[PDB]
Amino acid sequence: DKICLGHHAVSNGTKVNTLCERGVEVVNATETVE
Amino acid sequence: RVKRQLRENAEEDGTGCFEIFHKCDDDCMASIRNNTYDHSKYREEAMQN
Amino acid sequence: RVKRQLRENAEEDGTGCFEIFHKCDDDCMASIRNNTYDHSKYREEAMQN
Amino acid sequence: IDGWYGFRHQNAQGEGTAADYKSTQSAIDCITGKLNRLIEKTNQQFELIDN
Ligand SMILES: *[C@@H]1O[C@H](CO)[C@@H](O)[C@H](O)[C@H]1NC(C)=O
Repeated sequence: DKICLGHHAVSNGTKVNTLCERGVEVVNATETVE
Repeated sequence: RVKRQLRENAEEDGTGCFEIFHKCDDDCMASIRNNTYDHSKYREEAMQN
Repeated sequence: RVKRQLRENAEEDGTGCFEIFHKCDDDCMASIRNNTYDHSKYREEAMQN
Repeated sequence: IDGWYGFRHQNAQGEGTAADYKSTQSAIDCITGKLNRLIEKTNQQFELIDN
């Protein structure tokens, strides 16, 4: 009798510029500079 | 929300899952899932455990 | 982290100090410091207080 | 004494100050990475337009 929660992930993503730490692995990334 | 929905019926150890003191079957999984769970039926079941 | 390390054994009074019902010695202090503490050994001692 | 973060300690049987270095050092690495990100100066080269 137990219940569990959470979220997901992917095997590969893209490191993204961030305010805090440069190069954070994210679950999906788009492009802003064509 | 799941903390206040379980209330005293499930004191959580905090390793990513909640420990239900009383019995909670597949229907009770579904009732917590669609946030219609009421612990008034199982409060006295889970209090003494 | 301190909340689900100490569980119901240590209650909160409103200062940040934790009212542990077990007599927390120096080994207990180090164990709750370095993420080693388990509720199962001491919940029997901390339940009745 | 733990840095730009800290977990000071006070007891009743074992009175003294400790330091939770595990999250503190990660926090200092985050702040210093932010510092090295922003204090990183650009590569643009201005010229002398006006006299
Ligand atoms: C990830 O983002 C790209 C670009 O927007 C999109 O084409 C793709 O479907 C997305 N994949 C997932 C799993 O979200």
